[PDB]
Amino acid sequence: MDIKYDVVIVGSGPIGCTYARELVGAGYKVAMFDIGEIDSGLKIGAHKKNTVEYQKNIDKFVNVIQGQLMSVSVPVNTLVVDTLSPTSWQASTFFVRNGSNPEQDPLRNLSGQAVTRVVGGMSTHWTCATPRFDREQRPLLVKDDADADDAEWDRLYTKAESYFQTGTDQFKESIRHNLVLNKLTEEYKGQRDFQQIPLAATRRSPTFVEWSSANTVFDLQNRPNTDAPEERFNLFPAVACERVVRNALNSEIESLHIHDLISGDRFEIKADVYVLTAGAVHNTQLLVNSGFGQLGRPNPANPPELLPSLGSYITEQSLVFCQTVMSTELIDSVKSDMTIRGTPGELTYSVTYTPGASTNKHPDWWNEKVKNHMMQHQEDPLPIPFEDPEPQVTTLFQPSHPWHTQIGRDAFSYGAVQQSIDSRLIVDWRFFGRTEPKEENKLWFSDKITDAYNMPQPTFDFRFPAGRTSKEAEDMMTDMCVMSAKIGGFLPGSLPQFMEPGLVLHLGGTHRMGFDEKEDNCCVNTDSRVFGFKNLFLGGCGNIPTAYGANPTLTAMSLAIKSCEYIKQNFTPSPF
Amino acid sequence: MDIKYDVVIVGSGPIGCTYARELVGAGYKVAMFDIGEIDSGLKIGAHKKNTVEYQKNIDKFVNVIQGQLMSVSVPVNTLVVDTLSPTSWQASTFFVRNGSNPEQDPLRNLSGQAVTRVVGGMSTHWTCATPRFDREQRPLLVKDDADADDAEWDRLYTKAESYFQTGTDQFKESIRHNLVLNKLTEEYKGQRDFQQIPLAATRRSPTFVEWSSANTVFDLQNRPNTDAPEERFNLFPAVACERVVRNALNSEIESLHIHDLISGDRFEIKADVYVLTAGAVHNTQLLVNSGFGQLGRPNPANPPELLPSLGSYITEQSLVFCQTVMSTELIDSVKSDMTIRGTPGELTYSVTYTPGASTNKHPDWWNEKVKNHMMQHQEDPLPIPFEDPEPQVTTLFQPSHPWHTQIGRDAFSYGAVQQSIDSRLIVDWRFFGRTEPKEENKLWFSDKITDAYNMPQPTFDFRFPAGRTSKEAEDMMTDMCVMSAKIGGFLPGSLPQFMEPGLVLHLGGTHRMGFDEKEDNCCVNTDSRVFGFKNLFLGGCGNIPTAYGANPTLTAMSLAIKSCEYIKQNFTPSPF
Amino acid sequence: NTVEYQKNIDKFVNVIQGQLMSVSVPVNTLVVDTLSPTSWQASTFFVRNGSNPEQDPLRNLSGQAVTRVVGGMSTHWTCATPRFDREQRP
Amino acid sequence: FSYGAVQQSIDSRLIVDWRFFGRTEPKEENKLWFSDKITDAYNMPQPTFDFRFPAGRTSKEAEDMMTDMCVMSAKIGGFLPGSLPQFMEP
Ligand SMILES: *Cc1cc2c(cc1C)Nc1c([nH]c(=O)[nH]c1=O)N2C[C@H](O)[C@H](O)[C@H](O)COP(=O)(O)OP(=O)(O)OC[C@H]1O[C@@H](n2cnc3c(N)ncnc32)[C@H](O)[C@@H]1O
Ligand SMILES: *Cc1cc2c(cc1C)Nc1c([nH]c(=O)[nH]c1=O)N2C[C@H](O)[C@H](O)[C@H](O)COP(=O)(O)OP(=O)(O)OC[C@H]1O[C@@H](n2cnc3c(N)ncnc32)[C@H](O)[C@@H]1O
Ligand SMILES: *Cc1cc2c(cc1C)Nc1c([nH]c(=O)[nH]c1=O)N2C[C@H](O)[C@H](O)[C@H](O)COP(=O)(O)OP(=O)(O)OC[C@H]1O[C@@H](n2cnc3c(N)ncnc32)[C@H](O)[C@@H]1O
Ligand SMILES: OC[C@H]1O[C@@H](O)[C@H](O)[C@@H](F)[C@@H]1O
Ligand SMILES: OC[C@H]1O[C@@H](O)[C@H](O)[C@@H](F)[C@@H]1O
Repeated sequence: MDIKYDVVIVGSGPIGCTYARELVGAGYKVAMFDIGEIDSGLKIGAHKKNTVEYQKNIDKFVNVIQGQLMSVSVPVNTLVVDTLSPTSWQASTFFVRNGSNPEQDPLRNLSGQAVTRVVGGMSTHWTCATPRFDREQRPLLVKDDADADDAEWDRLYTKAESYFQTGTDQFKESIRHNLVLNKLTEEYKGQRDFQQIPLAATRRSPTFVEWSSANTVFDLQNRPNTDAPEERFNLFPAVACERVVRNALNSEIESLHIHDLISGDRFEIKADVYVLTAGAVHNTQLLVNSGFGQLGRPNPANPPELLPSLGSYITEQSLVFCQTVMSTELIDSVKSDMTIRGTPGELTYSVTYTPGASTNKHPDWWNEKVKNHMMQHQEDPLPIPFEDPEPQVTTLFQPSHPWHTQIGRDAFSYGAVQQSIDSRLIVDWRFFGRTEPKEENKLWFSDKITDAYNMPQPTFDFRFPAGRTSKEAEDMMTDMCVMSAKIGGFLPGSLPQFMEPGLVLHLGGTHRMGFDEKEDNCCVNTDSRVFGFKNLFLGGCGNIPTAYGANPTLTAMSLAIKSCEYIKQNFTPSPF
Repeated sequence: MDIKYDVVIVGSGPIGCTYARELVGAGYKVAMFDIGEIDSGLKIGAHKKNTVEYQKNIDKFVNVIQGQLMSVSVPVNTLVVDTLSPTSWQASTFFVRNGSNPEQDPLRNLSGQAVTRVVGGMSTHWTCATPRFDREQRPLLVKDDADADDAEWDRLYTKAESYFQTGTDQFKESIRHNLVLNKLTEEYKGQRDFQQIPLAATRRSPTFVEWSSANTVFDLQNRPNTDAPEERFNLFPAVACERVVRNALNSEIESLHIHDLISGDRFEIKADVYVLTAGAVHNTQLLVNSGFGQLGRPNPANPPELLPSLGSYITEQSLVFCQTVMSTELIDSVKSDMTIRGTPGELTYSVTYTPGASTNKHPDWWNEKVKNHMMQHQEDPLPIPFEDPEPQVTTLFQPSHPWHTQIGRDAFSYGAVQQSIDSRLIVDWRFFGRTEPKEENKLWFSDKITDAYNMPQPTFDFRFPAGRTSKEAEDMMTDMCVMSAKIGGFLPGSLPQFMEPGLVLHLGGTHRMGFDEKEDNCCVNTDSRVFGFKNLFLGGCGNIPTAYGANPTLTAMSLAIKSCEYIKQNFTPSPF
Repeated sequence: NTVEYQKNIDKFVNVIQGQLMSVSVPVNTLVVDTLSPTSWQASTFFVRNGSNPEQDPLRNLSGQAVTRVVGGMSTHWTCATPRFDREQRP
Repeated sequence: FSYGAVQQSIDSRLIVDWRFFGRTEPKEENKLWFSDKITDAYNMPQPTFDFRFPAGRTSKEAEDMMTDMCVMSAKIGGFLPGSLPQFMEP
């Protein structure tokens, strides 16, 4: 570890790796710090789902997710256990136990919100859905020129899509995918468009998908190295970043204070530029720990000196969920083009079809897979091949259906996985609603209570705003119930429900972007630069100030590409 | 990858790595293949619990375990779901579905048995308890001379313990550990002795333990390298070993058939010595796929050509579990030496002790920690410090209580982790019974059903033997009830129970060791060589032919060490 | 004492549960945070569904209950009638 | 008076219940009192408890009793999963 770098990035998720990729490639001496460790295989910060074992045992991956999602704010527990032995030590009060937060009102929380501390961040476990936001969900980069605004966003998105390797044909020859996609397309013909979820992923084989991650964006190997001899990069895992030091004039950051978790020692790191990409919650924590905003329960009677909007206007999406069991009619349609020569198991059994026949309801790639399945496996009563990938269908947010949708199978299952019903029959439904930014909705940090890293404990003051947010959320639920029924009935144990506020992990607006600090109620400008400070930048979903339904990561990445263009224009790399 | 090695080892668990450590050390050219991949970070095959984050959020680690335990044999599911929508597709039978094994009798299973496919094997997640077996539990390595047998075991264990870095001092200054240990010592005074569970681990810091693993035994780095420029070792991950090829006379192995899972390519690898350390289930799977023992449902009318005892006499331990909530008396005794005045939270409150007083119940370090906790956290009603490590207590197996005991906190929790009761109060109790080896208890492999790697599907025919094993399992239950009540009453949700057969993962005797193939009904000799074959060696818990209650891994290692002594005596390494 | 209850012994528990009314039920503080945003939800754990705001949940006899029928609890009891020995007896 | 769902996979002929009842020391501090403001379903003052099992002999005996039940019951059989040894609600 050196003492001085051109650039220092806090956090090694995909947004920090965006800044790494742009600035390391542009010749800056870059240091990156993460509080978590390299745990993930030889490809540093790669997707954990990319092993042969998780791709043969994809029901198990939920365990990896759960194992690295740690709850942000757990209210004091009031459950009554009144069947302890009389000899056992027993509480007189509901006192603060097990890491809980006494500042947290249980009824105004985002109880599902969680954070991940591993190199690569949450991109080590994510679903990889990278849709663009349309105008209605997206903040303005240009004022007073819609066409120019769209042009700027299209340029940033096309880059971001390239970094992530976003694509929309990786599931094109999945039977289950097309079964679902075709039925919904038909059902909403002239009303709604359905397509594959855009995915940051590259298919390698018919049974393997290489899912994208922070590693894809930047490979996180220290530099110079053989393949990049003139670049300069160091990653320092197990380093808790604690405070950015402000000059007295509140115009420049002078250092970053770090705590090495292995040695236990503390250090002051100097940079020309400081970039915080520690996620929506922890970027906010790090700033409040540094004198930005207001530490403690909000007190309107005392304006903070800096960033009064910090941690207000936070948004989290409502999420509805269910699973369906494929209708008999749809399953029968899978085998419609087949010729079935008699009784299964017995000599009188050929399964054939006519390639290219114009009476055929399905393509030839579909019939050949069904044929070979029905012939290699004549005990099995379903026409869906055993290896066939899950659907990945969406109809994107529009004004007449203002929610995002993901239809298929997500690795994050929410209950014990059922085993009685054949898995090929099961389709998940997740609808995601947008939340109006409101000043009263707040993430703040205690001035007494601390977390397991000794930083001020985060505390939420959150309710879904009345009015449109709440109206839409319920309309969204009914839409899921109506649409899902076209495919099949609900699976008992996965009936239509709202998920725990915040489980969806799409928290935005904790350090929101705008043109003007005061009139837009924001903390950073459209360069992601913190108002008043020359050399401090913030990256991630915390930047997004709008009400959005779709998954925010590609959009945060686009914003980070723009911020890097500013940094490149205003700071010069040190000589090599 | 070469065609030709001195030694090939199949499996990179800690037994594999014992063979590599000995043979790579002695100058042999070694290759190891593992079906799974590297994913413990830059330390290949290291313990996944060695992150600062896991050791701060101890509850979370069970997810990692559950993530990489895949059930060996799941019977066909016959759960009735009769609340499907009438439009959903439903079969009219309980057909073979979702990977289940139609060979498996649900009533004669080890349903909790499971395997792990990752470089470092189960040592990447284990508990690291490494006790010796006493004579009663241990196979003979020398007959008719008890002193020479004790001497050989002592030598081999001692060597095993240096490999794993086993110790009994890492929890010595935990208040909770000492509280439980002292009370148990006092209560059974001169009927039973208690001590710390011997653990393969080194404490780094008051709040961090470096848990040992395969990596501790052998770092798994390709050699030659700057640290070992004369050594020759290559690891090949993502390689499924499928068959060993026998010569016509069944006196030697001629090659190893493998399948590179990333590329799809198949190869036959040549070696002088072939070592199988694929685990108790998979070593057997591979032998049977190579024409040892018998494929398919056991048929005593058709004797096997080779190794007639392969897969019979299997043992797996009974396990009984509860948790307790610490007694008021025990908790009050934590502060026995303190003078407490005034009222918590007021400026008049104080807590003090008399250092060195010979009438103090506890040592100065105890009293200092309690004092600082009670003075700094006057809102907390417990005298135990917040990061006190957990208890790690055992009373080892003896003839008058012939079960192993582990008292404390295990990372493998079995239910939802409860939050109402302060974790500082909770003590886990696991007692492990020994199971008599019986011929009728079998692991066999289907001749038609294959597993997710297209190998013969494992199937169990198992029941705890009547007579001694059963009598002891139920006496062991009563023993856990009786001892645990000395410390406190049962935690609701964790009441005294037998765990699922095989959940404990101490399967033994699948390829058991003995002096004589016929008279001892076994598969390998005391050099772990397969009878008949000059150059084929098996390693692991599969070898242990006795009824044991203690954790087997250290014992299997000690056998691997002896095996390597035989290899050094009978094969010469190739010149560098 | 019906032929049906002594043929279906498992079912009589329902009769017992049906006439045991809880004596003191503390205010409920279970958190249900998966309601639709359009549903009415109050801001506190207010006194709801017949609960008793005087009751400390941690110093209760939560299982205690009463029966208001002619014959009282002798309409459902187990009928066990031991004598007390001296130690137990006033 | 069964306490949970009735299990149907184990033949009811095998199943034996165990209930052990401890004695509780009478203590002035254990009280049943009635609210001067809250009323029950029949317009009468709401009953409220302030109870804990007394430390000392009551509590020691109760734990000794739970242990005795684990010891005695094992002479007849192992525990039925779902009805493991437990204290019931006060
Ligand atoms: C967990 C989850 C998340 C997402 C999906 C599903 C699952 C189950 N699916 C997904 C999501 N995003 C979408 O756009 N599409 C989808 O299909 N998920 C969210 C996505 O995963 C995040 O939006 C994205 O990674 C966030 O990127 P980031 O801003 O770079 O933040 P990360 O949380 O990934 O990484 C931050 C990082 O910094 C570290 N850290 C935290 N505090 C410190 C301090 N104080 N010092 C140093 N380092 C710090 C963390 O350790 C972490 O790596
Ligand atoms: C999972 C677990 C295990 C243990 C404890 C707790 C938990 C939850 N605690 C524990 C253990 N044992 C102890 O003595 N002490 C305790 O405190 N656990 C058991 C222990 O972990 C095992 O006994 C030990 O690893 C076995 O060592 P091994 O014989 O080297 O076998 P592994 O299963 O670790 O590794 C074998 C290995 O080979 C691979 N494989 C499997 N099949 C193939 C084929 N066909 N080709 C190539 N490679 C193969 C695996 O992927 C694996 O790595
Ligand atoms: C419910 C139950 C009870 C017993 C056991 C099993 C179960 C599930 N088994 C048991 C019993 N006791 C035995 O010694 N051995 C066993 O094997 N149980 C308890 C027993 O049932 C009670 O001890 C007994 O009936 C008490 O008799 P009681 O003192 O006569 O009181 P009851 O509660 O039976 O009847 C009182 C009664 O008067 C009424 N009432 C209440 N308030 C008013 C007012 N304000 N005005 C007029 N009447 C009032 C009730 O309606 C009731 O009928
Ligand atoms: O809860 C899982 C969901 O998590 C969200 O964070 C993702 O963006 C979705 F893709 C995913 O379906
Ligand atoms: O199931 C957990 C148990 O697993 C067994 O494999 C271990 O040996 C114990 F150490 C551990 O407590």
